[PDB]
Amino acid sequence: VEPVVVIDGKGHLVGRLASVVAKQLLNGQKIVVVRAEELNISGEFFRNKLKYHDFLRKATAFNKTRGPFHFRAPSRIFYKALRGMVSHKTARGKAALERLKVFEGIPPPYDKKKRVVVPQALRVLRLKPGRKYTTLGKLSTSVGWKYEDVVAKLEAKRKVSSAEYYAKKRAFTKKVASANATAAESDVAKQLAALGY
Amino acid sequence: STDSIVKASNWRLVEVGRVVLIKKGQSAGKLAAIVEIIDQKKVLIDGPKAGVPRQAINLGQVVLTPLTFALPRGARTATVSKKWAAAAVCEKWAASSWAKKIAQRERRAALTDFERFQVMVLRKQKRYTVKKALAKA
Amino acid sequence: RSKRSKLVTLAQTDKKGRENKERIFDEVREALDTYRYVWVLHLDDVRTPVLQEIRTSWAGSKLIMGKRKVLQKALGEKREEEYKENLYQLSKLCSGVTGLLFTDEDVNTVKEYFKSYVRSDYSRPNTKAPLTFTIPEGIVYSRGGQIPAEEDVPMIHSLEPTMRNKFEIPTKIKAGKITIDSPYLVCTEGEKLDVRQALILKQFGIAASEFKVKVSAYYDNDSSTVESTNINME
Amino acid sequence: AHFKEYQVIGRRLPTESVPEPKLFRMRIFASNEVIAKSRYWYFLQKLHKVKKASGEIVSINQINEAHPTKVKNFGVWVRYDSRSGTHNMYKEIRDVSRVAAVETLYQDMAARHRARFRSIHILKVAEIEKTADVKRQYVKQFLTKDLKFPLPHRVQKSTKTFSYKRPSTFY
Amino acid sequence: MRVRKRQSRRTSTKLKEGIKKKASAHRKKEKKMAKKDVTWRDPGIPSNFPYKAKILEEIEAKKMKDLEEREL
Amino acid sequence: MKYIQTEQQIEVPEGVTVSIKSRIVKVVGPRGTLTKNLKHIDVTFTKVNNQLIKVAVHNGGRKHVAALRTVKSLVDNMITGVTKGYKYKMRYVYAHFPINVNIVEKDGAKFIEVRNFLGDKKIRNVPVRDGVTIEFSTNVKDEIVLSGNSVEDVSQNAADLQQICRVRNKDIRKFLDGIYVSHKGFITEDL
RNA sequence: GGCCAGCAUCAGUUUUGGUGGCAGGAUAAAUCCAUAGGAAUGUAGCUUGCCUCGGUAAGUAUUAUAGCCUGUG
RNA sequence: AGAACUGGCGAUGCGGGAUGAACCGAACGUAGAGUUAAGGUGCCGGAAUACACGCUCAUCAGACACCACAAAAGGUGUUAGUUCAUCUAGACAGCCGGACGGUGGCCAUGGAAGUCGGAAUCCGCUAAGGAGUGUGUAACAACUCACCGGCCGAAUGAACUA
RNA sequence: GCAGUCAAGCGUUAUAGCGACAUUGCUUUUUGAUUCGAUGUCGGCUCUUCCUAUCAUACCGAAGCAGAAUUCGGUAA
RNA sequence: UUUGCUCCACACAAUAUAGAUGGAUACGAAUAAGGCGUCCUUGUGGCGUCGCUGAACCAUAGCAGGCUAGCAACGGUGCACUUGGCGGAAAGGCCUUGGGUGCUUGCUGGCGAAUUGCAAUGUCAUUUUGCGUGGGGAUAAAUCAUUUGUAUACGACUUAGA
Ligand SMILES: [Mg+2]
Ligand SMILES: [Mg+2]
Ligand SMILES: [Mg+2]
Ligand SMILES: [Mg+2]
Ligand SMILES: [Mg+2]
Ligand SMILES: [Mg+2]
Repeated sequence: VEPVVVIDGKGHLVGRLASVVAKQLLNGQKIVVVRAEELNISGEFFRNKLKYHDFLRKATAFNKTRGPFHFRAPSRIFYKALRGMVSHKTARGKAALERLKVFEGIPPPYDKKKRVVVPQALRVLRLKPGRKYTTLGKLSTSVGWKYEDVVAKLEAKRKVSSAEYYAKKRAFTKKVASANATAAESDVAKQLAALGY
Repeated sequence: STDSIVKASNWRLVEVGRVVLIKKGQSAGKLAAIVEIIDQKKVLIDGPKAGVPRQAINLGQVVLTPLTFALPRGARTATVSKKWAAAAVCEKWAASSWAKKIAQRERRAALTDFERFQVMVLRKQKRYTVKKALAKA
Repeated sequence: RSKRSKLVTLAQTDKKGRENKERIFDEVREALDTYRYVWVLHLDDVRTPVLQEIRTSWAGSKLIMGKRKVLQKALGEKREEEYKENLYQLSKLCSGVTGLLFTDEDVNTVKEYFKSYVRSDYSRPNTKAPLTFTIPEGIVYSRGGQIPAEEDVPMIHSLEPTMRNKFEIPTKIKAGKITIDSPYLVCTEGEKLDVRQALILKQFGIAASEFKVKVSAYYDNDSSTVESTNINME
Repeated sequence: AHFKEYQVIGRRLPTESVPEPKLFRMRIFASNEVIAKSRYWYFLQKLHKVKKASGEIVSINQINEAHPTKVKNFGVWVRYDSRSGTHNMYKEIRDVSRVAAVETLYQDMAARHRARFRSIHILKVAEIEKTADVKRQYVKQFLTKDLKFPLPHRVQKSTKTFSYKRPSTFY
Repeated sequence: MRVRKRQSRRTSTKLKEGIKKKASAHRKKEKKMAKKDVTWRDPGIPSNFPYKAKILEEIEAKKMKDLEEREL
Repeated sequence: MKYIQTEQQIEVPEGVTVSIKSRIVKVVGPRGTLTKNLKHIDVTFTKVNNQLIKVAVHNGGRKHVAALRTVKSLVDNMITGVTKGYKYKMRYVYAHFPINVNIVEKDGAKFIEVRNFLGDKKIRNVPVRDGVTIEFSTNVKDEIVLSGNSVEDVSQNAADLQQICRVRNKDIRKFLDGIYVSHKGFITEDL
């Protein structure tokens, strides 16, 4: 029901997340995806690397600059997985794709916003325990992405700032809960409890 | 402090006497007792107090509760009812925050328009009192 | 799939079955009626020539070996299943490698023979060391210095991996001869010996321990009671 | 479908000077009475030399489970068609009803042996009266005294597309 | 790390129709050879069933009854 | 077969304390502390008393129970390492060129330096892993001793030292020079 | 009166809920009650072994301080 | 390949099989409403990321025509079966002990003793032990396994089928 | 290739008929001695790329591989 | 190129087109584990409690929200100033100080609504390269043509000239 839905991409399966997001964009929901470098693909790392190398094989023989373009970043890998599910050569498909933003890490202003998850695409809820899986950041680094360390350092700095913010918020929440718990005996509180609130 | 320490990781156990909450079907929202284990996925349940018939059910159709009591394996419906009454399972369930949450959900769903207006008014009064108390500390 | 595969050998001797145990059972129960004194003997780690020597010296009697459980079942485990009266004590006195000696010879003669009989034996693991052994420095000989080295043939070079790995003895090969840099003490007199030390002593051929047949007790046909002998039971 | 057990009693058509033909009874698992009568005539022609056009159906009666709320161990003896010939098979099913045990067996045949309803013959379903006569480990493991087991890694079903909290698999 | 060319799994219409024709010819030849060739043309009780003794007693009783049911 | 429950036992001697939380095992004994990360296997650790620890798999298959036995063996090896230690003896032999083995310090990193293997001018260097000690033997010719609490580290260091001196492009039936592990055992020799 | 609608009562076709009365089967089987037997994945009790002051290990005991199964009504 | 008969197509649009001469459904005035066929219901894409019981992990699985590659061949992958055997007078593994005597059997060999070879391949004593299953020696020695026993204590092995 | 042999199986209650792996004979006999009818499409120059079924270069495994050289094989374009 | 160009307040004016109509409401990590509270000997610590969905939480009454009279409290909240700190991943936002000025439905009152006629989105939200009022701020280059050859088919490039 949010005007913009911010999805934390960590722990999600790429195909199922791409399917649900493509349907949301076609229905007309604005979606931002963050932390694409923490996405997961089921199956082993060598298998997924082999599939990407087959994709790398694909190219136009007489002029490589016309051929399929092999974008290495995890956000672009996810974008390819979603563009394959959107009919992107039509005006409707282009308009649906223009309701989507994908980023590595969490840049501003989304670092101060609420981030949600998609349970039907979550790895711990979908995959059977013991099945191997692949991390998108490692796959992208193996196929040529060169910004994993920069993203890691920036994410660590963001995590420190967010931990300090959460500590202050938890102290305030404890104070509010203490102030609210001492008024549970009032007649107003009894009436609200009778009505269910 | 020269003793080994291992985390327990407590789980609800599928066993005879385990109290289950049925979440779908004809008897959704009621309590029953596990009388006998059939296999990894199916058990036998009996719910004589809430009107749940003695039946074989899939474990995915119920959710285990922390409550448990003493029950012989394969006990008939009358024995299950007697043991349920002796252990007083219903009161111990009603005292839990889970059942209070269920009751609150049902009460809020059953509220009317006038009652929602009264809830808003009472919330405003409580908000004024709570904010006044909180600003001092 | 994914199981261990059993090694296949083409030999001439096949395995025994229940019929052999049945034959031993029947022979024991016939000898119980045939003879008069039934002795229980302990013969652990006995050499077959020594056992055959005992059999030859006891001509006319019977010595029956086999599975201890089979012999006890033949004698009768309890009182309601015993072949003869008060035989359950003799049956439960069996332990380990048990031999049943059926005879008509005098009790005093049997005791005298089993107290005066002894043979040299290899030192066994978990037994007291009868001597102190140290392989001398230099070329290792087959006797390891027990006899003069000039008399002794040098140790064959093929045993060097066995001495280095199994026996854990630091050895080298110089011009096809097994050599050690310093004298190697293996066992000390009056000390419990393990499997490796027993193997080293057996390989060098030192036989200073003694084998004495142990006599637990015996049962008499006419008196129908068991008398404890307590012979070589130290 | 959901199997039901029927008894079908039939006979040859009575003829001149040969009256009162002998009655034959079969216990048939089927979803309905039309299928039950078809199976009865098929098996009667396969075993005896009786044809449907020469015989008649005297009675067909549904057989209910005597104690449907009692957990039981079942031994199921079946045979199936093959190019080599007819092969026996014995299975053990822990269930509270003969029809549900038969349904479990049919699903197991469809999953493992790639078999079909018309090719599978139910020869005998017998309750194992004594626990010592059960001889399959996957059934014997549930007959142990004071049996308890957890259900680790619980997956809950969400009715909404987006969740505002990271899920937990505790139980 | 040089990945080779993968074999296609896209169905070819001509191959599919040719397979249909080849299968029909194979079935006709199998029927002809089965009719033409010259070759000569009850597993009992499974051992794992518990009440084998009861089954054997019942079938022995049935045999003993049917021995005399036709004679007299 | 999907067994309902499969378990293994781990016996803890008196001087050893073992702490387990989310499959991060810490073992403390007289000789020091060891840590293991077992988050790649789904097992449940239970404590019944201060001398026994159970490890269990619920509703598992063949690979799962194999991993269960492997986990038990790894924890037993950690306990053995903290209570007795591990000690590998290696011998180096040569035909004509005396092999020279030394301990060197390259920015405080403790390398093992091998010179004159088959007369080579190349200097071979094997780093010493953290927690293992290297000592040239007494009254034994051409012997190295590697000791430590981690059997994996000690054995891997010995394997690296053995493999750094492979003979290349020669008949190994004739050329017998090399560094070979001669003995494996424990540091403590009370009995 | 021309344009566009809204509601009500009907008619034709159709879709989707709630609720009532009957009939058959083993005149459902069950649950439940009564009665008679039986065993163990053996409840109370008893014995001995030796265990953190009695919780257990193994023999006995078929309802006892739990219960279960089968037959009949 | 040669005969007999009957269907589909040419003259024919429509739904489905991604795409199509013979495949599945269905034959056609202009429209509205309802229900379906065949095929489908993660997204492209209208329609359950439905429910339920099992199987599978593929260093380019599979989602296929049911023909061929295909020897129903190979695999210490996995699951379910069938038929035979061993088993508390002791199951599979493991460790330890025994593993003998005539005898270094006869011929041959520079040498050949169970083990380079050629033919006999026996008897005794046994719980059991081959005129020897392999390593080894110039020959012996030594080890081993065939077999038996002691400790351990509950199931296990083999051959097939899917 | 033809003709035959054997038998792990398949088949049978009529030792009929199929039949994997093996194997024999002819082609082809012992002392390393001493060109025979393509009936209708071929080869170059320049220049690019691809396959691997690898000749060389890299790294490995085996072999009476002493060394040197070489043989067989694996990954590899 | 008939005072051109640019922001700061305030009047008139129009303006809000892949689709506002209460609020995109910020820990991290694990899931065969965690969140919160509390205590100590601060740890892989003890005790208590929670989940089983956001079906939440916060806001939400007044001519689309008027005009006035009080009671209680010293709280909440809007606007324009103002104090200081933080934020560079695309920071363009987060927190905070002090007065001012309003409102307050925390509670009690009094006046007004009608006729849009029985419904018809029945129009309610930032930005405005438009003008009028005005207080302030600053007074450039590029191209053609000429010219060089480190450049060049032509364009282009590289130089120089008040
Ligand atoms: Mg590049
Ligand atoms: Mg109507
Ligand atoms: Mg759709
Ligand atoms: Mg081919
Ligand atoms: Mg190749
Ligand atoms: Mg008003």
